[PDB]
Amino acid sequence: GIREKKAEYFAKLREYLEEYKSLFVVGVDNVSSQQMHEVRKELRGRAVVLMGKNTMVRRAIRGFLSDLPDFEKLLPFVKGNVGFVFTNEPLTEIKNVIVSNRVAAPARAGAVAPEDIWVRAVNTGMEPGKTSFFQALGVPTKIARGTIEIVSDVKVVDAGNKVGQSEASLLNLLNISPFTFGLTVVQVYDNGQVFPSSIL
Amino acid sequence: IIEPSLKALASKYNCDKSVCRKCYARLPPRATNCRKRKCGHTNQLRPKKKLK
Amino acid sequence: DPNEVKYLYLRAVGGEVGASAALAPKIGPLGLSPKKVGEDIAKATKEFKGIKVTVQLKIQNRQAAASVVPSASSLVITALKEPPRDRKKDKNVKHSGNIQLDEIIEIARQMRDKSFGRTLASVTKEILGTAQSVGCRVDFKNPHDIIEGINAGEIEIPEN
Amino acid sequence: MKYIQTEQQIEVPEGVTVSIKSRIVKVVGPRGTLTKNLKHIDVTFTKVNNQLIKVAVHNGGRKHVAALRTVKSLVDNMITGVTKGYKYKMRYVYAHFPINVNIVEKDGAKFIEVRNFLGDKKIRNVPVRDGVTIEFSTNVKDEIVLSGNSVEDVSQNAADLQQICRVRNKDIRKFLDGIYVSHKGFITEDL
RNA sequence: UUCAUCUAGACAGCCGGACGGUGGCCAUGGAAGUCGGAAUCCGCUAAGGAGUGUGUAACAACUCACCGGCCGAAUGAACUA
Ligand SMILES: [Mg+2]
Ligand SMILES: [Zn+2]
Repeated sequence: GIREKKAEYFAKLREYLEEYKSLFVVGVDNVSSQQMHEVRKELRGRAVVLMGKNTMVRRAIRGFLSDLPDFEKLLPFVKGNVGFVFTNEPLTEIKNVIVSNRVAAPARAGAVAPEDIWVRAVNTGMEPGKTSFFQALGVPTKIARGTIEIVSDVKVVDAGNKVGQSEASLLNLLNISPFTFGLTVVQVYDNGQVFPSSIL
Repeated sequence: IIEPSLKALASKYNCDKSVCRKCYARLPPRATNCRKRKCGHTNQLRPKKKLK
Repeated sequence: DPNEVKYLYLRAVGGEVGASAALAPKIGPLGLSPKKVGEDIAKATKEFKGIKVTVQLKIQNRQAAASVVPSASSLVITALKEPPRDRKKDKNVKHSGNIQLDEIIEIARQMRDKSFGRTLASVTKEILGTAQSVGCRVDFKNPHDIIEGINAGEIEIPEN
Repeated sequence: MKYIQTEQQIEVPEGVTVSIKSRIVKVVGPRGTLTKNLKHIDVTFTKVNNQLIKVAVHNGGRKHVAALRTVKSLVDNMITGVTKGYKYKMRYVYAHFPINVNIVEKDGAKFIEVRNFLGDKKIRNVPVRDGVTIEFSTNVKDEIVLSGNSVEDVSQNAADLQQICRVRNKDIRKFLDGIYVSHKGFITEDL
């Protein structure tokens, strides 16, 4: 049934191409089904979010480029877990609606941390024995009657640096949530010329 | 008492295993056949029983 | 801190003197007298006697605040409108009596706000699925038949 | 089925030289030189461009072409052992008795001495295979690290350390005491 | 041998999601996918079973079917002797 299903997907993708004038290439990495549910709910009527397997999308895009050749720039941008948010509305407000959902997880183990960790001086309150993370990573602190208290601000990891297991678990029990998870538009197709999302 | 990290490490070698029905051999957890020829390399395998 | 606010959605048979031996185990730790909760549950679900309906309980300052969760299934049952059942002895009550499209559609209207369904048609399809679970018939048609018809457009659900 | 030709590619980085006489492989890197006898395997090595070796089996059976890939993996292990090295980190797991593990000299033999395992009065001795370095890791509680060029020696000595500390006459699911490899990686980080 | 999957991207591998109506209905004292019987829908969907297993007093928390990310060429099952 792959023939009929993929053909249907190609057809609907075309229809989105014609009606919707512009597009939001989005980095949907680490976006829960529920998270996308509210995001699409917000985008109801306003825009639409279509999802496809990158290779399937690319094959369709070549085929559709056959007649609309304005998409070779789109060809590289279909990489990794990325959703085509089709839009016939103002890109600025579309970008806002995309940005909104940032459900923060504490130091998701392994994933590339997108934020510059500043562990502010705070009474941890967490149990003494678990100092192991602090002690292994240095992180000067003070064990006062079990309840350790971070003495000074420590940058264990940063943005763009995959959290090592140790610090990841450390901020996991420390309940600092840097891993704001929400679809992050990487590029935005604009009526014939894609531009990096940043501007919007 | 052993902390859960070390306990998982030790269970990885002691308990996260398989057992052959015919020859009681201790096999890798995801093994499909027994490695002993005396059982005919049977595929009659079970998970090694978990503690409590 | 009494200011602590804690939500306690629990599905329970309505309008009757609910199981203390089920409700106390939860409120107890929070410092909450079982009886008062019991009055709140019974009064709030009075209409739903013999109708197992979810009821949220807000808790703050060692008090309760009942609010009968408009659960789609229980709303469906109330639409079936069965007078208080002798659930104690009337076990296996096959509550599949018929309902005109009116009530199901209105329930779908009630539930659309949270539901993600882009059309009142879709939300009605959801509630009809709930009725399928119930066994409840809709106007001498299987609720799946109604769902398919609505998809076809023949049962045009008014969008508002 | 006797595949006509099966081939595998061995990538040679910049700082290593591979000299292959008949089936004796001598790999030289920054960390040292390893040598392996592979005369038991009947394969053909051929240099392509001094950064690529091709190892091939002609008209070989199923087992023969399996052992071809085994040889490729062994030479790759040699090259990564002379480039990055190998480190196996073992943690000591104990419920009641801390396991007293240290390095002792007996006639200049470099034995890893184990005492108090399950409270045992026996002294367990693990020889150190030549080329394997032992360091006891600070900032991690009860962790011993075995490092070296040769993965065979490093992992084998770690395996002897693990095997000598097996529990007898007890439910091994409950009596989880022992010395277990918690990490197996390379000495130089993230190369 | 037969049946399937595969450049419209196969199998395995590793990583992401794995929802909402809804604790679906009936029972149990408790049963919220997961002690039982029967119902397997609908929506949001790239996608998720009224659930494949671990688990709880029930929860929860995990895991999988399903779809996704990477690599890019063959692969899986049941059979026959
Ligand atoms: Mg005994
Ligand atoms: Zn066996």
